[PDB]
Amino acid sequence: NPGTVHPQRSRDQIATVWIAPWVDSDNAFHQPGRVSFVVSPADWVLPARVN
Amino acid sequence: NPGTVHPQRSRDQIATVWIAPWVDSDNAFHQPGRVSFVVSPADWVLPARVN
Repeated sequence: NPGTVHPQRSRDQIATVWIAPWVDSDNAFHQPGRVSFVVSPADWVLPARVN
Repeated sequence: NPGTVHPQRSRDQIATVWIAPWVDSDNAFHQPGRVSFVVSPADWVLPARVN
């Protein structure tokens, strides 16, 4: 019979950057916060071994 | 956790100038008075220490 593999999807890798307090153009103070973005998304990991 | 700061707004700085008695174009005597203006307005004082 032809073989079987298990599709494996890799986890997303995330990155979080802390932001320091800041004032915008409308003079509202922004206390320190953080924003997260995904650097490398999830994908199928083709099989090391078919059988 | 990300830190917390207290927004601090500085006080306005004012300036008062005494005016001496004077007569205008319509011949009305103006006894000595004073007028106040703001030289530096209030603003957010960004933090010396975030933590």
